[PDB]
Amino acid sequence: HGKRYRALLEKVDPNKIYTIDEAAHLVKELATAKFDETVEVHAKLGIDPRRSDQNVRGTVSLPHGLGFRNDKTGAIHAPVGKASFPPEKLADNIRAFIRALEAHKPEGAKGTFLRSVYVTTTMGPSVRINPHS
RNA sequence: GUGAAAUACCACCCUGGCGCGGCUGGGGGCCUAACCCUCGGAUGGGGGGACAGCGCUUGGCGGGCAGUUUGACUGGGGCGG
Ligand SMILES: [Mg+2]
Ligand SMILES: [Mg+2]
Ligand SMILES: [Mg+2]
Ligand SMILES: [Mg+2]
Ligand SMILES: [Mg+2]
Ligand SMILES: [Mg+2]
Ligand SMILES: [Mg+2]
Ligand SMILES: [Mg+2]
Ligand SMILES: [Mg+2]
Ligand SMILES: [Mg+2]
Ligand SMILES: [Mg+2]
Ligand SMILES: [Mg+2]
Ligand SMILES: [Mg+2]
Ligand SMILES: [Mg+2]
Ligand SMILES: [Mg+2]
Repeated sequence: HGKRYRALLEKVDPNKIYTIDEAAHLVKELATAKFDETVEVHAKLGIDPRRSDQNVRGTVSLPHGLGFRNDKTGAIHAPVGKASFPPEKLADNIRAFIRALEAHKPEGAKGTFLRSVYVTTTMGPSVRINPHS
């Protein structure tokens, strides 16, 4: 990685677990990218893909616009928009989509459903952050 | 573009791997100081040595011992039924 990214992860704690208002404004500083950032915030899952009775999908439209499914390995995939909308239009949206997403949990899903969440970019670094609060 | 998956900087993951560290389980070697043996002598020497022995605990072999069980009918009883 470049010094774009060498100055990047010197300013973030994957070490310290963080909350989601804490981590909402840290998204637009850590992209040293040219261009074009669509933000991706990712979560590992508490479910088993090896049974498709527990499989998940659909298409919903987020509140302010562009600007979900499980793989066979069982993690989360979806873009929430363009970098676009500023830090507190993110925190506004940051509790929005997942509380819409959680609704789809199958019954035979064993254990804590959101295993972790790292706010990141299509271009950028990893902070340990909580979907919780 | 004839394979359906796209060959970007990123994450979140799969799979084996190595690395570091955290909680760690298992082996091996040496040591002596507990513990054990010993020494005309000993607050010491020599030998064994964290084994062995002993406590609590686990599962097992276990007539060497112990307590008992080992039915009724029945032309006696058993055998047979
Ligand atoms: Mg030795
Ligand atoms: Mg000795
Ligand atoms: Mg010695
Ligand atoms: Mg001695
Ligand atoms: Mg000695
Ligand atoms: Mg012992
Ligand atoms: Mg007897
Ligand atoms: Mg017996
Ligand atoms: Mg009696
Ligand atoms: Mg009789
Ligand atoms: Mg008779
Ligand atoms: Mg008779
Ligand atoms: Mg008779
Ligand atoms: Mg008889
Ligand atoms: Mg008989």
